[PDB]
Amino acid sequence: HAVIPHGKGGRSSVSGVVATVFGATGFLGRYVVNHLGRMGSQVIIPYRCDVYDIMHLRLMGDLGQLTFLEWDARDKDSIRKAVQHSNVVINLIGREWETRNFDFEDVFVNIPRAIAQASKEAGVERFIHVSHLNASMKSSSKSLRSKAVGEKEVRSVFPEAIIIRPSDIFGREDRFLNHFANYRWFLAVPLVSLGFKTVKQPVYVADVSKGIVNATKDPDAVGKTFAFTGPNRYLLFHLVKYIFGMTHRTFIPYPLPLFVYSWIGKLFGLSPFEPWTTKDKVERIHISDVMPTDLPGLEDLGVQPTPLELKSIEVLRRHRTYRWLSSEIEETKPAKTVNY
Amino acid sequence: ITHTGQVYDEKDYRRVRFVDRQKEVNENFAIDLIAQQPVNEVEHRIIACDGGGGALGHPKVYINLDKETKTGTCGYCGLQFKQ
Amino acid sequence: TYKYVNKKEVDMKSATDNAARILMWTELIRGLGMTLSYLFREPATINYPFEKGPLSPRFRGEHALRRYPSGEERCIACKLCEAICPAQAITIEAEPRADGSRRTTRYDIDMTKCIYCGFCQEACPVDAIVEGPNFEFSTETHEELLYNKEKLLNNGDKWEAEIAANIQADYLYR
Amino acid sequence: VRPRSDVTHKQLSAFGEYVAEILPKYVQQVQVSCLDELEICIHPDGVIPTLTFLRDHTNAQFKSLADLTAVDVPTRQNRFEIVYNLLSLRFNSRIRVKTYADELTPIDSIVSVHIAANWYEREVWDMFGVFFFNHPDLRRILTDYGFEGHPFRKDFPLTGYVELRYDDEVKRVVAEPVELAQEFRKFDLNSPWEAFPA
Amino acid sequence: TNMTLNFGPQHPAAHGVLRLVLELSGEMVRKCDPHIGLLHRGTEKLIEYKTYLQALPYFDRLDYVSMMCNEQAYSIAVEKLLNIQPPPRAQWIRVLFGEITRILNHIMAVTTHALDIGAMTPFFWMFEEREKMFEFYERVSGARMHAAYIRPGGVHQDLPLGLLDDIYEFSKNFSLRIDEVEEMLTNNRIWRNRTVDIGVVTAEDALNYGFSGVMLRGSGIQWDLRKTQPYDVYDQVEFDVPIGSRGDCYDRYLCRVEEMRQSLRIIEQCLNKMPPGEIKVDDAKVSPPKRAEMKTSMESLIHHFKLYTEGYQVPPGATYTAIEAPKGEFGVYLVSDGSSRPYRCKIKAPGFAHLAGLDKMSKGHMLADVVAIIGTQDIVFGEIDR
Amino acid sequence: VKQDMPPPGGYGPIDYKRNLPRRGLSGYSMFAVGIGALIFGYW
Amino acid sequence: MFFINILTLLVPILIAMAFLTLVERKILGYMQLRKGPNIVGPYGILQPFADAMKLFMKEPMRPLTSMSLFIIAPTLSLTLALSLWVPLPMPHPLINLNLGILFILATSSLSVYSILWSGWASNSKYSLFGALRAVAQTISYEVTMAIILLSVLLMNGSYSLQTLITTQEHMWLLLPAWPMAMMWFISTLAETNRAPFDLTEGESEGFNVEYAAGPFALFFMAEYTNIILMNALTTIIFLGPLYYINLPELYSTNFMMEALLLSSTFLWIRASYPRFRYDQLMHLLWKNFLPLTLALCMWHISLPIFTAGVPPYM
Amino acid sequence: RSRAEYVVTKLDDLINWARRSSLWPMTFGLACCAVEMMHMAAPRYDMDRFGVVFRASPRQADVMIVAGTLTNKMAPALRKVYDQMPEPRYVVSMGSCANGGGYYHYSYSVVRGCDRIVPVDIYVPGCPPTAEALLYGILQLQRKIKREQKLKIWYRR
Ligand SMILES: CCCCCCCCCCCCCCCCCC(=O)OC[C@H](COP(=O)(O)OCCN)OC(=O)CCCCCCCCCCCCCCCCC
Ligand SMILES: NC(=O)C1=CN([C@@H]2O[C@H](COP(=O)(O)OP(=O)(O)OC[C@H]3O[C@@H](n4cnc5c(N)ncnc54)[C@H](OP(=O)(O)O)[C@@H]3O)[C@@H](O)[C@H]2O)C=CC1
Ligand SMILES: COC1=C(OC)C(=O)C(CC=C(C)C)=C(C)C1=O
Ligand code: SF4
Ligand code: SF4
Ligand SMILES: [Zn+2]
Repeated sequence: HAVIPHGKGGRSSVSGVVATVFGATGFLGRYVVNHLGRMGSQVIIPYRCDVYDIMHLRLMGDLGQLTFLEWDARDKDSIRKAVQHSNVVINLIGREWETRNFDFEDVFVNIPRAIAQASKEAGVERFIHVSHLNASMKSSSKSLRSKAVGEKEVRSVFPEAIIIRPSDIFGREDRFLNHFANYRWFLAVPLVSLGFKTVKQPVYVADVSKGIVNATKDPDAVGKTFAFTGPNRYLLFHLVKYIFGMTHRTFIPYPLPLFVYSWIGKLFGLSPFEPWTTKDKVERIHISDVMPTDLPGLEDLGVQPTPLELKSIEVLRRHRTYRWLSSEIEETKPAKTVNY
Repeated sequence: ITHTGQVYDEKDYRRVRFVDRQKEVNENFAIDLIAQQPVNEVEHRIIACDGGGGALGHPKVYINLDKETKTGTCGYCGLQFKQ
Repeated sequence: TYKYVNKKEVDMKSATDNAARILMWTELIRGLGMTLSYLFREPATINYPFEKGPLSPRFRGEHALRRYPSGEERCIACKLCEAICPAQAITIEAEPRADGSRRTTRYDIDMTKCIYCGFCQEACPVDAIVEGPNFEFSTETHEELLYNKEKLLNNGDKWEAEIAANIQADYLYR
Repeated sequence: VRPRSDVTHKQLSAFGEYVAEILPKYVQQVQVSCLDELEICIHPDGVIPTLTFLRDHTNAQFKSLADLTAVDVPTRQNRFEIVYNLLSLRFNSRIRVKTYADELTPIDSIVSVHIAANWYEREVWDMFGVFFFNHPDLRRILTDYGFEGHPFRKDFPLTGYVELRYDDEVKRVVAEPVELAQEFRKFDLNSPWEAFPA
Repeated sequence: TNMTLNFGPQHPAAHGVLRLVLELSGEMVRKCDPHIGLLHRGTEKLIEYKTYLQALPYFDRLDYVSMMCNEQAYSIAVEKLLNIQPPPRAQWIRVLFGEITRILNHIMAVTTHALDIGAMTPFFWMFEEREKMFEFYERVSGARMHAAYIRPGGVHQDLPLGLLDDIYEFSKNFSLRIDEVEEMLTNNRIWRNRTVDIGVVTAEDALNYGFSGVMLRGSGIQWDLRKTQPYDVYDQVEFDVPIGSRGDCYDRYLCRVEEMRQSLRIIEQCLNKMPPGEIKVDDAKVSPPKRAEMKTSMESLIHHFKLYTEGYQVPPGATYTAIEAPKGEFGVYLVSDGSSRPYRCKIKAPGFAHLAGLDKMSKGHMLADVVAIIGTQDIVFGEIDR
Repeated sequence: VKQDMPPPGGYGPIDYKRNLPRRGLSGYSMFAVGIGALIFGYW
Repeated sequence: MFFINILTLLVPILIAMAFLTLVERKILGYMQLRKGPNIVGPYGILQPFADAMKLFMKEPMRPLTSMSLFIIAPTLSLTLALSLWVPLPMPHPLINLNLGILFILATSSLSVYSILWSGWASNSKYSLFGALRAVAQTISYEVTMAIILLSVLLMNGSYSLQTLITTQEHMWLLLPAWPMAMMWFISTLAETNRAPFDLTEGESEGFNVEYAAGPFALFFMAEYTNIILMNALTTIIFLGPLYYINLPELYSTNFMMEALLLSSTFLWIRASYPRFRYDQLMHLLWKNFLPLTLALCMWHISLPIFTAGVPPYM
Repeated sequence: RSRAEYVVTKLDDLINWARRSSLWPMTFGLACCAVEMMHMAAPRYDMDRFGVVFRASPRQADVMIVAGTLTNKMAPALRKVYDQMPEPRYVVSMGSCANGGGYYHYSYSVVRGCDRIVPVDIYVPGCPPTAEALLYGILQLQRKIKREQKLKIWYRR
């Protein structure tokens, strides 16, 4: 079972990767389908969002490259038919909020384990599972701790299943960068420990995507637990200010106990419509980035990471005011890099 | 499957397009329809075949039903004629 | 022969006439009368789903492949329908069917490429490809618009009764 | 058979000599086609002079320029064949003055003689690449702002080399080398049998 | 740059693709540099790769308001190169549908002009009449617009049995419909203002910038290629060119309403005097054989097969043939090698010249004036962009 | 076999001329009725 | 009670405001040989409610612009227009104001800002150019609009709109002062930016350019309510509906009839006329109308005195 | 009934009815298929009757009908205007010249389809797609909207 790769390399060409991608509608997802579609791969995008929302993905895929299937996580049958004819399964299923009838363990662990079990039954050549970076079963945030439980299980449902483990991602439409920039509405921008001792290493979304895609088309990655990290680390302080810097909005980093702040996250979490901050988020944000000790990701998988400052201008431009939108990054001052 | 037999194997990718959808195939497969057509008996050595209806048929050809060994078949209608 | 579209005394009667035209907007009132008049005319619109705008037999509409009454598809793959298509829409590849006859393995009209010229209707010697009456075949996805032999043959079977009536009405003219 | 009126064939022929004598310089091969049409052919340097004489001569007033075009015969050393078609409202007649220009040997501009040519000359530069000196403002009229290559040249691929699609990653329209999903089927149509010229 | 703004391509004003960059000192236009090619599609290069009969459908699309009149120009051109001329009935047909098409264009130009000005009821009044005309096209060609009916050797198929009668009922009444528009716009106390003395073009300047259309006729120059150089049987009819004086948006308008009137005079005649006969040349060499003949006679099949698959095989030569399309002089310069597919086919578009004049017409004019002048040139971006 | 042609004797005649009617109250008469209205109103 | 009397006088007008768009999209239709909207609901009655819901649901995109001079502008437009119905004297008014017409003139004048604020807020060229011209003709027309009223008042005796019901107990103020009615009607057409005088936000898309969904709707609602209010002011000041003290509703019944017909008239004007040029529009007011109005203003200070008809104050 | 799922469906329907009854289109009017749309707006086939307004600017437009060839120069604009419309927006491609490439598919200046520049919801076929056909296409967009169930997915998400 395979498809000889013919063509010159662009759209309307063939690469031979038929791939179910269950959580494509996501920020990372959007990018994964982009490269897969650019390369000419056959992409099956399972969806449970309404057809109007899935429209953005149609255009990057060539005619007949993208197939959309109706799928429900609780219904095992839907996952069954999606992977029927795929040979690569990529799992990007996660939500930082715990919704009323999908709890954190269910989205991070139960849904992937069933999905991986299905492709072992189907006979998919490889499964790529994505879990957050620095994730341990006894870690601070449940999301991370659970995700850690998950990477284990899926190994037993699907052995030698690649497990890329990305850091918080930097990209347009990302949270890491937009969240902080959107603190503008808040007059003061709380920062636990005044934004210190939580050094963070962002990674451009595309780098992550390209990396993921390259995995699909490379035999070197099996059972590998890569870690796409980034080109430079940062104390949360510079990051926050830098953001506000490009956004050209004042910065008032205010110390507030994480204790009390976990409570603020609880407050937004209470909100019915997509809480903006999450108790589980808060912890994550002040959860220090772990030093790379796992399998090298970017570069190792073939893409050289892209510095944050380089593309930050595009992500934070909309956050900016009426004036200062023509302000460009090089007249602006890039913040210092703290490896710690 | 279809008139030609276009079919996708299990390992065959490019069969997903039908997942949760339907394929276009034909009942009344023509391959067998003229075979179902009776052999037009004739008296003359040669016969015409307007296709039926003149202008609304095929360019008229004259078939040589000269050998009972073979029922002439107008290359256009696939109609066998029995001398 | 030519004509001057706009090629051109002052009397109280005249002036008073002209001044009244400017002062009490006499010509403007004339224009209002015309629109009030139609307000009273019967509207020309048709209930679109219930009543349909009339199309006579030559309307080109949607492509279909016909079959002989016996049931053998008319096309014999001469492939000049492909030759004369202006847009390169029709793609035909053929091979001798086991019967020994000549038939098209694949006949694909790309309707998005097709500009509905109706020359294919013209060119076919057996008149296998015809411009069918239906114009309502709008589709949610681009792929549905690309049509293979099975869709066109199915289109032909569905509309054969009207296609036959339409060709019956217009063949003397052609 | 078309309703030829020899009355014309002669009168236009006679004018063709008239012009040939009036401008012995710059004018060669003046011929009246079998279609009752005259086609003075001029050396490229005679662009300004021959037109002006036709625009402003009592016995030949050719006030409006119907068209300026450039056939491209790749075989011909001078690739382009700039053709100017002109109309006489007063004499109810039309004439064709055609010159030859190579790719990098520019022709003079006649925007002075007829301002109609301001646009057509820009059209000829954009499509064929001939350049017109003394043109007020030469600039692409029909092709895209960043288009590279002159399209109507016989040596330019129909489909071209670039096509556009929207890319999400970059959230902006982006050229890519053309990749076509059904190449233009190049039917060979010439028949190996000629027609004995009448 | 006088707050230079670019007139919108999507703008309801314009025909959809006019990016008119205009530097405007407040509400006064200092300079208009129209941009073109928003609808360039390659029509001239594509034709070189197609046979004569498969390039006929391109001409309908060049300026599709005037669907057929454009075909007649290619027809005539291909007929000249072959030295073949269409049969008598076909000629009258082409003049019949040639004129019907002129009305269709003028109903488009006058009513669309008003919609940009702000009068919206004339468009709905006359689009119903248009609709009725389209139906003629459909019942003659098969397509509402983009017919492909006028082919290089005559018409494709004789008129249906009954069309002439209906092209009468309509013609018998259409006048009143033009009359109505009039009672709404010709003398409106306000139409005149926005149109009168806007975009005046001198006579000498109109010839110089190659206007060649109503635009010339509106300035008082008397030139109708249909009377000066008769094509088809427009010679056998009798009509009056509507010349204008004090050429300005209002005067030319009046001219377009008058040719709508004169075309009804030409249509009447064509119905009164159309001859019994054939509608396509009898030379199977140029015109495709009748389907009864190709299905019973060998020479006819061979001629049908070769004509559809290969082509006319026009003798080598070149011609510039111009008709009087509703917009103005539409001409095809068709250079042709002995091959069945053309070598060049520059389409002269009445419109490439007219737009150019926008600059010399709209000087020291307000934003609203520019909208009025694009209307008085009947710019269809298909012909300009080709 | 029949060919759609003009009816025998030709069709009837069509109008090719504007029939717009110059109908209006004369100006003096128009002003007088109006001025009379104001005079009555003022009184 | 008074609260109930605020629902009535508001809702009823809002519901009627919705039915005007419908009677606009049908009267324009039949004039143009088309049925107009009849498929949604019965005879299109549910049509106004339908797009209201579509408009509010669609995203109110805030341009990459002010965020207040953007949201203040539609609120001001709806607030002033609905507010000006407060003092209108149908039968007897809700809040009778001794200087009532000055209230109506002042409240109208304030709406010109909303146009100015929306145009500055959008921060795109089409909006600013449109707003500057729009503000210009609105206040230009205000100058003749005000003088035309001052002529009226001097023959009414007071600024209170309630007095005209007693002034017009024998004859409409159209008979006298018809020359100004016309000039009040044309000015009412300009101030509601309706057709003959609707250059802003024309086919050239001014202060709705950047306005979509909810903001679009509020001005929108405002314009149409105004369309009615100004017509209603014509139906009190110049066409005086018959008033019988014993039965107050025949006043409102005829007020209903005259207001609907004059509201129908500007609908009919729109379809019938092309739009005037920007300067053509100001040429009318400053050259054609202002000299007529100022002179007829003096005639209305003289008619009272020498005809010994000075109106009774109160 | 009160079980929320039912309540939700009904609400959604109302929302769908409002958007589906009043669709305000905008016509880029590229090429000619624009003439066949002006016919829809015209009296035989009144678009307004259905709730479709004759004209609308991009800010207030629910559906964009791309009529005509989307040439490479106009391709950046189309997008801009698509990107300048509200959150509930839709695109009805009209014409073989915009469904795919049409007679001008192999040209160097024509984008082979608008669905390469704007996501397309209903493709209306025909070189001059008949006005009735557009009307059929606009009506199928109305059935597409009717089926959309945005709040029920919210509730079940
Ligand atoms: C003792 C006696 C003392 C008193 C003496 C009185 C003498 C008689 C009265 C004299 C004045 C009568 C006319 C007053 C109003 C008209 C004023 C006027 O001149 O109109 C301006 C304009 C002129 O037109 P135009 O050609 O642009 O200008 C030419 C000159 N430059 O005209 C226009 O442009 C009009 C544009 C109108 C657009 C909308 C038209 C709507 C028409 C239908 C509604 C008509 C009014 C209905 C009123 C209903 C009741 C309120
Ligand atoms: N961006 C981040 O913060 C980072 C994320 N990651 C990991 O990468 C993955 C993708 O990230 P990102 O794209 O930001 O995540 P998103 O929040 O964009 O969601 C990803 C996808 O998961 C789907 N999904 C969520 N819940 C369910 C459910 N109950 N049933 C079915 N599908 C569901 C969503 O579909 P729909 O919304 O249509 O239901 C969405 O398309 C995540 O799983 C995360 O663990 C790693 C590092 C950083
Ligand atoms: C033909 O050119 C065009 C216009 O101007 C003439 C339009 O206004 C419009 C806009 C018309 C409608 C149906 C809103 C279109 C579609 C167009 O392409
Ligand atoms: S022409 Fe008619 S028969 Fe010959 S191939 Fe095309 S369709 Fe089949
Ligand atoms: S599709 Fe046919 S009609 Fe629509 S634009 Fe392309 S050519 Fe003109
Ligand atoms: Zn046969």
